[PDB]
Amino acid sequence: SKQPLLDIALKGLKRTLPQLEQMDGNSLRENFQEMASGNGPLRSLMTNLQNLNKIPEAKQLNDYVTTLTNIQVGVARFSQWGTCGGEVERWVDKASTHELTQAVKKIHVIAKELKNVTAELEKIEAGAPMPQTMSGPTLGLARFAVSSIPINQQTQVKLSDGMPVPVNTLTFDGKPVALAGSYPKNTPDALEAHMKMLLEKECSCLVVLTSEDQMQAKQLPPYFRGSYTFGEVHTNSQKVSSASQGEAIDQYNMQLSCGEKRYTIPVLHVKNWPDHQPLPSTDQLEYLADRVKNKHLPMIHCLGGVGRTGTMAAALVLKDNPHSNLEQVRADFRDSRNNRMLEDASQFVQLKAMQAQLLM
Amino acid sequence: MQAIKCVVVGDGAVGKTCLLISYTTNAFPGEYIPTVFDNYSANVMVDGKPVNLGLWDTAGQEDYDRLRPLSYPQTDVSLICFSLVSPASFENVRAKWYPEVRHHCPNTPIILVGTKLDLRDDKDTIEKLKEKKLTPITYPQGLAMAKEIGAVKYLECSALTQRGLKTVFDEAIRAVLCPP
Ligand SMILES: Nc1nc2c(ncn2[C@@H]2O[C@H](COP(=O)(O)OP(=O)(O)O)[C@@H](O)[C@H]2O)c(=O)[nH]1
Ligand SMILES: [Mg+2]
Repeated sequence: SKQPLLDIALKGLKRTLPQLEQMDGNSLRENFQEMASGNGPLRSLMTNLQNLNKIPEAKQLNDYVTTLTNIQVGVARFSQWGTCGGEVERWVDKASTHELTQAVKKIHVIAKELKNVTAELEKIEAGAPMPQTMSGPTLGLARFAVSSIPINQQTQVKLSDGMPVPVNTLTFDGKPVALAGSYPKNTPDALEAHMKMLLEKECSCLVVLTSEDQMQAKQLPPYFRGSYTFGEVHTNSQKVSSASQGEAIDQYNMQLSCGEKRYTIPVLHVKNWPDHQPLPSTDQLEYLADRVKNKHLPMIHCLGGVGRTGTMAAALVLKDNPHSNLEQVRADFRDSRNNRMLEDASQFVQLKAMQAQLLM
Repeated sequence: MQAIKCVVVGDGAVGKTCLLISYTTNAFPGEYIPTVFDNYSANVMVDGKPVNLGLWDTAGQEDYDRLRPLSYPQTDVSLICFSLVSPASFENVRAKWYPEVRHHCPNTPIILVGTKLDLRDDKDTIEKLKEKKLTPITYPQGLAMAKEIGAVKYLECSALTQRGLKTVFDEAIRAVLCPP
């Protein structure tokens, strides 16, 4: 029976999903009850996903689904949009066009993301090894595809409304060290989620490792400079540090606000750390660590969120326990985000040099 | 004390699960949980006879047509349900559910249940149907469908107000332990 309900789910998503992708607010307000009852796409889709809750072997895939169906869409979890006569129906009836439209967009992106489940089911239709790993969701917000930059779903960061962002909490020898992620995607929604995380997590600070040159050739948004407003969040950051040339480090002061809430956070922008390379001197890495040092963890990112970012975090560990096994650190970090953490050899060399100097 | 197996079927969303939970726990569901398949239990005394009642929840969607039948073996009595405020769920009683149940449960008793009694006289619900040129199913109509398919009884109820709930199951048991 596990194999047949697996096939009920595959054929069901293949045709239900493209339907949710074509939803429009007006056509929906007028037909929600039908879609959420009998053989309609919304109810039928939620039922098919329940199939995986009956198969203990699909544990990984089930945790993934559960996360998606618990995301808030109106004033309820997405899963409550599969039924009639309850909270969603009451809400939809009196929702304003503006409210209805934002809800419709969430359904579009969640529908699309749910095609990754279709893909796993098709693999099982051929060589059927029940996967024991599933990257967490990206909902159109990640800069890189998960096939190139995977995301550990157990340690992925989640906003208070259920929304997962492309960032992981790194840990070593049993304790968390910092929040690591890739350079934010140039999108209102991608940028809003980012800022939102900084204050909800109350990060001690924000560290940025990409040079001006790279932010150029790749066109990476300088959101930590002026002032902007994404969704319902606005940012005010002013440069506090020195003159012009020799931009070892530029320090800023950031004030964030989401509704009636505010939060202040210092920003450190490193400017002479080339991609795929170490810093100019061991002393510099050692000093940067003390600076950063001076819930409540630092948030760090380069471009991919795996190389330079890994190195920076490991240096924080060394400061407090200089005898720390760097081989163990790399292993624990990889188990916290993905297997590319600290993939550049030359940077691992600089770290061991910082260790040695420090014990001196 | 004896045991009795009862199976519950009908179109998706007519309230099968809400009906079962209200009756066994005395509380309406706090949230919506899609049903693939499930089992519930209850201990009741009816007409002086102690009975342990076995209840089987099913999936009404049509892509489950080949899986649902695995629940029918050894059934003592079946409940075919349709929502008093959804005429299409009512038409499918004769076009699908009656034919499927009689085929797998050659000859055990069927009870026809009209659900969501509390919405039949509800203005907001009535005006909604009015648009699609529709109207609620009346008691006379339900009784008429019951005779057309051979059901031993026609009963209406509400999971939300709990009115008529106890009676459905007392009568389900009664039809099984019934004298000639
Ligand atoms: N007013 C009202 N709503 C009901 C009643 N029963 C179920 N509902 C609603 O209709 C939906 C479908 O019920 P459910 O038990 O999941 O249907 P099933 O698909 O046949 O299991 C629920 O989400 C409830 O909000 C009822 O007796 N009165
Ligand atoms: Mg159900």
